[PDB]
Amino acid sequence: QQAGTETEEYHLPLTWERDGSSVSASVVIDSNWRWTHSTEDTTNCYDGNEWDSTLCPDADTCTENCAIDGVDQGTWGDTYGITASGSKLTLSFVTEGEYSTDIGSRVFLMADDDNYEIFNLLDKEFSFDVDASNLPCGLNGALYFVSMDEDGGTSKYSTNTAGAKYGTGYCDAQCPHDMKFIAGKANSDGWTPSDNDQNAGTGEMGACCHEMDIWEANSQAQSYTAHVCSVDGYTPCTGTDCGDNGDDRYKGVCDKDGCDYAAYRLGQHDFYGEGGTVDSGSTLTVITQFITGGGGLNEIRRIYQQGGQTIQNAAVNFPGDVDPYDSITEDFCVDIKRYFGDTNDFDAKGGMSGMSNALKKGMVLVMSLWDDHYANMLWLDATYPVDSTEPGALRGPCSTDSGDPADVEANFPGSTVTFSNIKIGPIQSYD
Ligand SMILES: OC[C@H]1O[C@@H](S[C@H]2[C@H](O)[C@@H](O)[C@H](O)O[C@@H]2CO)[C@H](O)[C@@H](O)[C@@H]1O
Ligand SMILES: [Ca+2]
Repeated sequence: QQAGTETEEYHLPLTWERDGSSVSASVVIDSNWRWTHSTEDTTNCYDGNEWDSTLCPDADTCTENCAIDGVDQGTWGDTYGITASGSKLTLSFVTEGEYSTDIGSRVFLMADDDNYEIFNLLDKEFSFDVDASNLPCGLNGALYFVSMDEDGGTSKYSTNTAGAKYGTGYCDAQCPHDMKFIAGKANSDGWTPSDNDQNAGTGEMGACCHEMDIWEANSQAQSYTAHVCSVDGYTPCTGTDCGDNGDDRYKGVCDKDGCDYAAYRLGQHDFYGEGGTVDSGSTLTVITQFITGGGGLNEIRRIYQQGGQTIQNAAVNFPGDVDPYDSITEDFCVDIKRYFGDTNDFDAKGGMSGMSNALKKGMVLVMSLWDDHYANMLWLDATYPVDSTEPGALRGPCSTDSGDPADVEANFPGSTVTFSNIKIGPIQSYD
């Protein structure tokens, strides 16, 4: 995409801590949330769930004709419901303005005006605080890393002159088709409006890359998940390479399921939740350690703190069936997927060693708040598939009838998440 010139871009300031030093940085909104308009007029190129066919009769013409504009200081709050102070960021769910309603948001951490911060997680400990108390069933306040390009794609894709400054270049291990710009071009060819999301659709291409989920959660359930792909960084896909949901799920370039560590799914139902060992009614500290040895990454450990108290990760609780693993390791991934009867695409795509190489190349930090128009967040917090009760189907305490976006957007529009005190540094000991 080209950048529009109606509104100077403002990145929302955010402080964090890197290797013992305070860093005065900022966040940027993902290009998918921006005003996309004619290069010569205020006419929208994209509105609602469809492109304007006069501006966008084909992808190349759309790319020539359309531009993504800036988000000014006031618009963060008034349109997207996003605020920051010090090292604290709050994202909102439903925000209604004079003219429009926004649902959720996705932001990236910047290094400077034109480049994302690049995290090299190997042999490091990454921590933050989160308040998930205002996230019901069907919501996800997420913090994660993806193998996006540092510059958002400007060096790779000459038609992307907007770049990381405008939040371009999102990819993840879902190979999403809902991206409006992929590979520097409008993804307008083959566009189909969503069945149930008035603001979204899908185009022919998807945007794939490795993904390390630190925190996918609401007040009822939480997980952390490693997803490896067989492709090198940001990779557009078409056709079966995208591994689309349904029949193609295991045929593409990325591992959609990932190797997940989700305490409730692992038989530890009282560990996290309202009044749990880790009480989701109160802010908590989430600590993640990327342990390496001669084989590269070999373990992803989790520690919590709450109220000053260290709380070790809850171990797998299927006595006699699965060993009491308490972290992501290769053996865990293999054994748990056998017990759950899940296809091990994680290993097919390179396993822990592939994941290690992905982390070595660096990742971009993402924070988001969303509902799930495909699967109602049931994979996170309910039973999924809804018609199974085999081990691994149960994910959390929420109903199989929960999480429809038309329910949650109407019944809990005021949902929010707050992330704070983001930090990276050497691996610490917790006794
Ligand atoms: O929908 C986004 C979510 O997908 C999961 S994979 C998920 C599948 O939806 C389900 O078919 C499979 O059987 O269970 C898993 C849940 O672990 C992905 O892991 C996650 O990181 C992503 O945000
Ligand atoms: Ca210490």
